[PDB]
Amino acid sequence: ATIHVDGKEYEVNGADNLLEACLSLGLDIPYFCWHPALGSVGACRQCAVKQYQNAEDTRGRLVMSCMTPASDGTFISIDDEEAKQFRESVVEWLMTNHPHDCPVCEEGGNCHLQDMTVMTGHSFRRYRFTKRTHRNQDLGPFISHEMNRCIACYRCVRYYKDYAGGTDLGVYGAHDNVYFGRPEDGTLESEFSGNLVEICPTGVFTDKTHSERYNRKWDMQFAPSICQQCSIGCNISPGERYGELRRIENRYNGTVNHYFLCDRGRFGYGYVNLKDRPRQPVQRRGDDFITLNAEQAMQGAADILRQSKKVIGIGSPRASVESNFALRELVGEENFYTGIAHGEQERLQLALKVLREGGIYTPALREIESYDAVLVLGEDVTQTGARVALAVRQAVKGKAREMAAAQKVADWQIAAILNIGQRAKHPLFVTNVDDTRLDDIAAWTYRAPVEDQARLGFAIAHALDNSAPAVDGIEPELQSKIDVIVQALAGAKKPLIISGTNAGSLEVIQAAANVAKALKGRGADVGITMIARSVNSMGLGIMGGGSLEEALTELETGRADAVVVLENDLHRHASATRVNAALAKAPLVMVVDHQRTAIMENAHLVLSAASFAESDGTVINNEGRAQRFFQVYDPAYYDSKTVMLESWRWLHSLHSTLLSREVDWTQLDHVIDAVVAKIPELAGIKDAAPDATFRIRGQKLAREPHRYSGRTAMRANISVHEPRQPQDIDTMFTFSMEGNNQPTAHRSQVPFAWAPGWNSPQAWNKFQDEVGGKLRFGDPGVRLFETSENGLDYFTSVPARFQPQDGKWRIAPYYHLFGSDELSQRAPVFQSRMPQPYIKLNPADAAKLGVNAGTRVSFSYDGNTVTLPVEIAEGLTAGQVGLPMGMSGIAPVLAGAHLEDLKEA
Amino acid sequence: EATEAGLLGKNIMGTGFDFELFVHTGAGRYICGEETALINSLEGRRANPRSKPPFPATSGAWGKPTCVNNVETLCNVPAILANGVEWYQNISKSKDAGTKLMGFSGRVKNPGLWELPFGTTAREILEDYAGGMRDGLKFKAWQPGGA
Amino acid sequence: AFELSAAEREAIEHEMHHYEDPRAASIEALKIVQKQRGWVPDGAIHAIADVLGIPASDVEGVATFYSQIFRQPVGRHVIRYCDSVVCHINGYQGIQAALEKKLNIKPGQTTFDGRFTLLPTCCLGNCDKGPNMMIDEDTHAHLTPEAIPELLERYK
Ligand code: SF4
Ligand code: SF4
Ligand code: SF4
Ligand code: FES
Ligand code: FES
Ligand SMILES: [Ca+2]
Repeated sequence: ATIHVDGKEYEVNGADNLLEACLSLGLDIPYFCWHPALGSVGACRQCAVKQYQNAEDTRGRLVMSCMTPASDGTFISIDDEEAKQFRESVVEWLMTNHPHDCPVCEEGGNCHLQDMTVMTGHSFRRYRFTKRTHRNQDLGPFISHEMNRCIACYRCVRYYKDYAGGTDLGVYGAHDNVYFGRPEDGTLESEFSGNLVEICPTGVFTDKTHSERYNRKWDMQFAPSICQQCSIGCNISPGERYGELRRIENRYNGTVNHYFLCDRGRFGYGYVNLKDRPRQPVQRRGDDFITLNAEQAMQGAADILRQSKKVIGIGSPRASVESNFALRELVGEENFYTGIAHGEQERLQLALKVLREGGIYTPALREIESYDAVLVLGEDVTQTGARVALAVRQAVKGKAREMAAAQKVADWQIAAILNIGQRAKHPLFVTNVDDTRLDDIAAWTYRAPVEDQARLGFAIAHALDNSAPAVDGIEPELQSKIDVIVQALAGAKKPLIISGTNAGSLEVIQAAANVAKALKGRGADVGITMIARSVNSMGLGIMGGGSLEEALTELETGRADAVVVLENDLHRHASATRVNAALAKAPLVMVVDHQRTAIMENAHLVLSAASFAESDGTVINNEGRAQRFFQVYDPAYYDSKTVMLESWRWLHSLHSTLLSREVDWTQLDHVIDAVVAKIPELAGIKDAAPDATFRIRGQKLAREPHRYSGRTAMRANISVHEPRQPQDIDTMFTFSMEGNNQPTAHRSQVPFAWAPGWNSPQAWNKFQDEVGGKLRFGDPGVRLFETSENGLDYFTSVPARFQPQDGKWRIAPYYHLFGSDELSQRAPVFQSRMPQPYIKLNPADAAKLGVNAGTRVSFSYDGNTVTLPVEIAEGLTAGQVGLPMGMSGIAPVLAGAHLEDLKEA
Repeated sequence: EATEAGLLGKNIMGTGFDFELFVHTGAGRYICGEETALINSLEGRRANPRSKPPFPATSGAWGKPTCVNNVETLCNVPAILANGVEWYQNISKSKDAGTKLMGFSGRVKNPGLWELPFGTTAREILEDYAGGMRDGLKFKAWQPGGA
Repeated sequence: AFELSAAEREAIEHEMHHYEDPRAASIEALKIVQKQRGWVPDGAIHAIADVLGIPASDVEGVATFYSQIFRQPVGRHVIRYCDSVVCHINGYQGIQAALEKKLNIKPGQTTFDGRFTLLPTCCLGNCDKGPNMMIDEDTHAHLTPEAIPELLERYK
């Protein structure tokens, strides 16, 4: 297609509309109601251009560029005087009722409405009458509501309802009293409600957690990082000010998480700002806790570790690849233990074997949206891998997309698409121990124990391919529903099988692998997704090591007299009594961590590690993508006595002091080279980001914007002498604005989006090759493994049906987006959002116990009696008891275990 | 009455055509008269109009093909099919075929509605049918087709 | 606080039978609840949503979009005087002044006895007989300001 804008010829995509085609060319057209992920609706009337019939036409006609196709031989003008006057008039109409709020508005300096007001050149007010005002609502702890600032662009309702699937946000009212909010006060119920703060072009929906400690966008220090709160690896831009992590912005990655995060990743960052974190090395001597600097901490630790006979190291899936590798090098390969339990490790290694040996392509998160049928087995995706659930919602709406494409309706005309595809949708079959948040769009939901979910998967695989092992004892009605699933999956051009390790069942993963193999054998373009538990679960699985039970065995038998625990609380993966006994028996415990955990009371030495905000490293996605996170700020810039080093730096210098009695604060690139030299299946992590010598025409990449303020006053209360700018030897980023952040710079790591004239999140348009596409020079991150040439064999270990045995209670895992992740549930704003700990019971089991809804029952696990109030779960099955995983006292390792002595307290 | 007389419902007049007719009472918005907003209000939604194309003929009520016509058009149809094309074309010597309900309202002698052929001048409507302005009133303006 | 009666639910389901989509009976369900109770209370929104299987925000958006679906409590009789251009020419201002003098309320308000709620409605479609008023179901045309203190006294 060829378009002519203002007499200049451009070659565009004819399937695009004119607004996105012209924004992809670098032309500036103001817009409000259009979003690249939401489509065109033509509400705000801001994007007007002048379209001419042909080259020899001068009159023309004002058209909405978002609603106009970029067809071949199109003639438009943006800088036409009539078009400019109309766009300025639209801005003026929006300005008539807008409140005088910019100094006390959290959107200021980050506001799309401010940018478009300046861009149209409207700065003179001639409206003299009153302004309409609105009451605000309480939307919960995360989103602050300020309805006066609304321009009625309908982006919030289109995102929250049509895109995200939420039900409790809407538009109410009429002519000019349109109200965007909830029907009543209350917490917004969607797991993706936090994206409203970037979807809303004004300051109606604002980050309340940021608003408590507000600072402007130009005052932030940003870095490109990876969210640490689950395994999806969404790209984030954490920004800090005055030594504390202030905000998490979405960092655009066209391959992973393009515009959206979930609320856990957006709002669970508050554990970084906790005041009980270790900020200096501490050695316990007697009852005293002597504070050390880095040098003498390394010397004393090296002396005690040299005096010991065997040293073991316990890693964590929280820690990065470099940190776990450094611990593995310090203690030796045979003495290194993954910090997760044996069953967790077995399920994780099986998921890895399916991903990198099953011969079936594992999609990226953006690619999930293009699949034609989804089967989810055992994985409560919305509570464990939430952005996969959002992508699955888009994949389900793909059927309405196809039906509208059959009637020659353009891809961006979203309202016509939703009108054609009324309630038709692609098949979704979810399986869980209870109801999920995907049940509203699921074609079928199977609520069953994990044995029965695995049996359903094996039966589906056998019905698709008779070479798969058969299942004996399927009821005829369940068989009919299985046949419905098989007809939906066999007719799909791109079926997608999603499972994961959060079900606590190996057989569920085996059944999902069998279904994916059966669909692969029929010629389908099948994909398989595995949801792991933690940010670097897949990296820890690739690195390998013994289980936590083997490490505790070594500590309890006395074969190991020194243990180094890296970023692991050890109570989420084993019983707390056994961990406490093993750590009390060991004469040397050294905890390298950034959070105050319960095992530090047994620790002889505590090394104050850095969090993701204060460290660099590599983490491995649930799809096997290696991604770097870069340090946001120097922790010692404000508090000079803070000794908070990276975990790989601590462990590498400790290894160097153990060998040659000299400390060695290494560089990140050296550790990455060591990883790719010693572990060949982690060799892809070298290409995740360029090394520290990378430059854009000789200069580094800036962490903070050009207008960063307070350079000679922010530390002036400590000392009037401005300190040295902190030097970053690990990465290509600088701790200053003396660097490059151009949208046209040849790089993939973008710390934050800013363009002149574009201060809002809409500045990401300048950083993309096409708007809503990829980044201009490729998205960051690299897949570690390719699709295998040959797949696996069928798993023949079909489990038996679940049998409720008296006295025992199978623990059904219930996951929560706010509470199940360890560090995020340590964040203070999650405590208001955290549900009360309820033990979930079947009505029949509660009637057998005599227990009603709300009475407190006591149950003993590992000889420890704990008491919880009862919530009746109708979707649960008899003989199972539902427990909230990862909460206070309930470890996620309890999933699949049995329970004893359940009685009323 | 038309249902109990066999004119509506299943197998009308023995042809085999099934047609069911419903009456949907609105809840009072002027924008509901706009045909795409009418379709939105029929679907139980807020009566925002829809952008065209696509027109309701291809994707209308609940995505199905839908045709929206005024009361007077559908009242013109039965006489057309009961008398013929040439009768409907031979009642007015104008480019607009057929008759139309026209009438003057507001401070006139006889406000009301009369069926007149197209091409009738407004002055003769006001003076003959409406009777002209009332006593002691001077005509200064008029609107031909509503607000 | 709110519970739909059996007759209300039966009427709502009967209206749901008339449409391809159960969402399309939202306006009729709101009008049924309003007819039975004078107005649509706050719990009725979630009750209608639960019966129809649509979100409560959709029901609330429908109820607040349409001016005839009352969302605040009203009086026993709703006076709806016409406001549009033809009744402006025919002198609806005298009728509005007579109503405000007789009832001592501004438009949009309810009398202290809870008897009348005064509302300026749109054009009533009776322009050749203006000015027009619509009390609860009855349209009164050819209004004069002297006939209001007789017209309002047969609606007890
Ligand atoms: S929303 Fe934007 S324009 Fe409105 S007060 Fe806030 S910063 Fe100013
Ligand atoms: S609240 Fe924000 S996103 Fe929603 S219509 Fe108003 S300005 Fe647009
Ligand atoms: S889906 Fe996972 S990785 Fe993405 S924002 Fe949420 S917690 Fe973070
Ligand atoms: S962006 Fe085109 S009208 Fe809103
Ligand atoms: S203008 Fe009042 S009835 Fe039409
Ligand atoms: Ca660093």
